[PDB]
Amino acid sequence: SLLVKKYCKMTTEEIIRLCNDFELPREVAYKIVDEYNINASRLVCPWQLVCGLVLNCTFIVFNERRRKDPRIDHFIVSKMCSLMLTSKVDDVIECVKLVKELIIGEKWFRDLQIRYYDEIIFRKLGSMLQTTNILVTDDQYNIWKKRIEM
Amino acid sequence: KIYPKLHQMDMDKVSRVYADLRRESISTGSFPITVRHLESILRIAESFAKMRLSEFVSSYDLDRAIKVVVDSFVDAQKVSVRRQLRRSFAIYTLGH
Amino acid sequence: IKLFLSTDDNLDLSIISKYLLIASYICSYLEPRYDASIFSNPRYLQPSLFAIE
Repeated sequence: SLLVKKYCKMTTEEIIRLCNDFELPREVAYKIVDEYNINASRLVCPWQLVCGLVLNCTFIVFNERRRKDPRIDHFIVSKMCSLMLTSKVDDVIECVKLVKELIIGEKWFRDLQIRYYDEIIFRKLGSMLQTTNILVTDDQYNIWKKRIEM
Repeated sequence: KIYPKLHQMDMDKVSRVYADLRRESISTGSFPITVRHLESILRIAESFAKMRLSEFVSSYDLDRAIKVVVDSFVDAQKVSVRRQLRRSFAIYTLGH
Repeated sequence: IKLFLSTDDNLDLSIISKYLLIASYICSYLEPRYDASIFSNPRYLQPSLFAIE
């Protein structure tokens, strides 16, 4: 497995080739590469941050195709398994849930969800009716319900 | 008669050690690590293979050469720097 | 023998409170001009005054 390797000497054209396989424009591809340059140190596995950042932006950009065809979400997961030389489906879900917490409070991640504020206005004001990160999102439960029916 | 080589070695592990050692010496103001310190790790690792009469340096001799340079650089600083570098570089010293 | 060898005298701090007294002892017995070389007998006299920051 590629996620078990620690301290990998990644180049500058590796993240570009990996982002082109998921059909991503040049605007969202440069933001993922720039996030790795500033976070070169203070990491355990470089493959866990790259895989967690590419799959996080895939559901935001391709949000119009996931709602119409539920098979797009099940296909985008098996593709990353062959590139990472892994066979466990739990490692892919555990990787996209750790990088999302670190990118939940940035600037480039906010403009990506707007083009493709309602939740950040309650955390700073100290509201008791804010969206707690405990339960599963409503848009995620509808995808799993259709995946078990096919 | 016996000359050990550096075949089949973790090239990515040596690059991560020098990257974390040079980043800690700048923020703390310690001794700057140039390129001469990187070649000293291979010299100590080659000497460990000669003590075992082996012609190849395995992963056991590489982990012992890094601890020698780390112990010689951490103890060569101040008191506040010795108590800080011993906690960040404790992963490379404590081998599995 | 324990009644003549000595005078018999006469007869729970928090973690954050313990560390605050340690940093206050350094700022009151050391000059602030050399603080950028360690963290980056003067104890026999009166301590010096420092700032909150």
